[PDB]
Amino acid sequence: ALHWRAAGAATVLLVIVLLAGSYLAVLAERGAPGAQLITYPRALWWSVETATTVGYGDLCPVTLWGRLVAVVVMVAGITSFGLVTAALATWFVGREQERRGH
Amino acid sequence: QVQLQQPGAELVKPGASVKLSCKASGYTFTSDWIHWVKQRPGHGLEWIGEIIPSYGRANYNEKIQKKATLTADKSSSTAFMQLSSLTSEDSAVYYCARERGDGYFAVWGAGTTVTVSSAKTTPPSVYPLAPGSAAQTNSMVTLGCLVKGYFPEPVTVTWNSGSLSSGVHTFPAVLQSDLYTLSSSVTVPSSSWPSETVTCNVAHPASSTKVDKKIVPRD
Amino acid sequence: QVQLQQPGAELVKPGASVKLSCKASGYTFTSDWIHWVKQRPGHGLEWIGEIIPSYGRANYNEKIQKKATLTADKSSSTAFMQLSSLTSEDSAVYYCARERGDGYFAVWGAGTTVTVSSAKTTPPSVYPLAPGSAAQTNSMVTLGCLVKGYFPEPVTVTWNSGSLSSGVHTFPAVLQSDLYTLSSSVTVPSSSWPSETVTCNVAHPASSTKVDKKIVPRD
Amino acid sequence: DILLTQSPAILSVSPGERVSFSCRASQSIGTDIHWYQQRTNGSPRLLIKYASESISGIPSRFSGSGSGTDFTLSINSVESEDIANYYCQQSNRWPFTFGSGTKLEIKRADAAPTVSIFPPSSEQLTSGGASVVCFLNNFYPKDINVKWKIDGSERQNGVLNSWTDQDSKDSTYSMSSTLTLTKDEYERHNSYTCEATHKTSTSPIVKSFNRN
Ligand SMILES: *SCC1=CC(C)(C)N(O)C1(C)C
Ligand SMILES: [K+]
Ligand SMILES: [K+]
Ligand SMILES: [K+]
Ligand SMILES: [K+]
Ligand SMILES: [K+]
Repeated sequence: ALHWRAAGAATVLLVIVLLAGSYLAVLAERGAPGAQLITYPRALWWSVETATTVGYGDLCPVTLWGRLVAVVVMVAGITSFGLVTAALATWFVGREQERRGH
Repeated sequence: QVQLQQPGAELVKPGASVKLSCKASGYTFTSDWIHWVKQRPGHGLEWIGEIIPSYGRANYNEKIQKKATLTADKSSSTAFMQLSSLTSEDSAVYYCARERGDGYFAVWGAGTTVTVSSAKTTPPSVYPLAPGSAAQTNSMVTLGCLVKGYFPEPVTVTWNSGSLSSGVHTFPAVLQSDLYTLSSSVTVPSSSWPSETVTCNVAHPASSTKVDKKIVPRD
Repeated sequence: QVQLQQPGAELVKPGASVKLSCKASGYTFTSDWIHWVKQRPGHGLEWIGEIIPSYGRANYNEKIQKKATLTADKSSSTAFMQLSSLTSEDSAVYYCARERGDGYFAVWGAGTTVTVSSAKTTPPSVYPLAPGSAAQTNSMVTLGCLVKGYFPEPVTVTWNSGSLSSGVHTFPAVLQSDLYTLSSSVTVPSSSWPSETVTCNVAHPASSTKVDKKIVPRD
Repeated sequence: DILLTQSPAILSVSPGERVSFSCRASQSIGTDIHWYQQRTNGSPRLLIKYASESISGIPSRFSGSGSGTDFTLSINSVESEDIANYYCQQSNRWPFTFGSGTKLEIKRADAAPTVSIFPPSSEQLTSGGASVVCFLNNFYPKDINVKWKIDGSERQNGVLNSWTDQDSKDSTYSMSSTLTLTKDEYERHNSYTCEATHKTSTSPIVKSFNRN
């Protein structure tokens, strides 16, 4: 079923984006005075922070490219999670039809 | 095994430029950064910059004059630092270190001693130092060897090729007219000399010249 | 009821190790943490570490040398602190306290006095102190009892088993050749003595020896 | 850019005692501080990372603690092998920065110097030179005076000295004194003596030799 493949595909893709985002953030932030997003372990925690849109404020980019990377993370995360919500709807809508005969 | 390999010394004329290398071995990740740290005699560590090999980007210390240019060779696992138009200020020991992107320098290189002088390279002359025929002895005996007339620094004095560590003192060199001088001393039990040989190995990188000299009693 | 129970004293020889206990009663939640606090004579409170019994994890103070190892017995509701290789530095009163995971020590134990000496345990000799036949009196009379020749500390002096609280002074012990000495004093209305009995109870945990001694007028 | 303050710059402690190195940051940096050890002539070596994490291959003796702006590096029971320079490094904010450093120093019992006098080598004379070397080894305190005498008279020319930093093998000091003359100058003289005055003896320790 498409909605399930998509969900899954969306999860593997998000994990890729997170990892690539941790890498790209450090590359972008290092070199900028006062920057804090400069070691991979925390950067990875930051990407998870961003994609889930929780945004604590303990870490965030300050360079143009860092922020640009941050926007791809947010958007991939929002889109990905929004797709799970959508696939859960197709499951419910499908099951609610069965329960009515159709 | 030695993770970072660096040349012992480099001689540079004021105005000229030199290119230092740092050969890496051991585990290598795409998340690795090579760092360069400058240390002047008697002083502390000064961060120069970093290079991310797997990508090739470099950042530099913004407070100090930028005399460096970092590059890296992915294939031979070698990081390079290009110093240009060097002056007496730039003479110092330059270390390279590897950080796994978690902020701390896991391993450092032995460091390359750079010297910016107009002088000329000169290998050291090594002379023996055996007690005098009138010198009595206890349970210990003190022998040593003299290294003089060399430039630029440094020199690495070893005894029996490292096999003899304890009892060794290598006094700090002294400068006198474009030539350094220093002495190393060793102490072994008197009963063991000269039945058991004792030799001093002197290496002087700036001239790629390492030499030995056994220490025997006087005639 | 006494929420945390701890042994009165422990004697330990330099180098040896002791294991202190803390028995808990009352309400017990999975969110409970047992703490251990060290206090040297005349000084303040020093946090040692914490243990979460329902799970078994322990954290320790990072600034002080780690001589402790915390464990807990879920069944008998007992927390244990393992001190090893103790030296004179480690002699002090160790309290255990219970925190309900909201940050403050709700209840503390009476504390265990630990002594790291090479000496030997010695129960105290208790002698009476009745006024002299030539000592006049007012409306009050002062009696007391002498506790001497004991080691290690401490000793708990009570009067009539606590029933007589007011009027009591128990002077701080004094050390003289691997043996402590101290006196407690009590004051009752003269008219009430010796018609109404007055006895001093002396307990010395390190020897598990508690003894009484009534105070009667001299012949 | 974060400034790491290390004070005092020097620390003197006695054998077996506990020592503590201080490192303060100009702003809060969590536990993003690392410690490095550097002996005379060696390169820096990581001791503790993230303020309190152990590194493998480092005496259990070394520990660290702190968070925010105040950090400590402690050595429980010091010993001669620990004589060196100690640096803190922060990775909280770019660029990484180092502390100015703190030198460790051991205070051991007094030790008189082991003096040795050496005549110039044949290989050296064979080339017009002559250097009479004298060693003042393993003494303590570090304060010491060396005097040269040629045929009874004090010499001051061509005399270059050198002092080592406190030795990491036994916490002592050593000094080298060198009298350099031409063979010619060396030829017209008989006895060379080296005198060392040191706190351990009201009388100077002497060592000489005759050119023949
Ligand atoms: S969003 C994280 C952050 C940004 C900045 C304003 C530079 N900060 O001081 C913190 C670390 C809070
Ligand atoms: K949100
Ligand atoms: K939010
Ligand atoms: K938020
Ligand atoms: K926030
Ligand atoms: K939402």
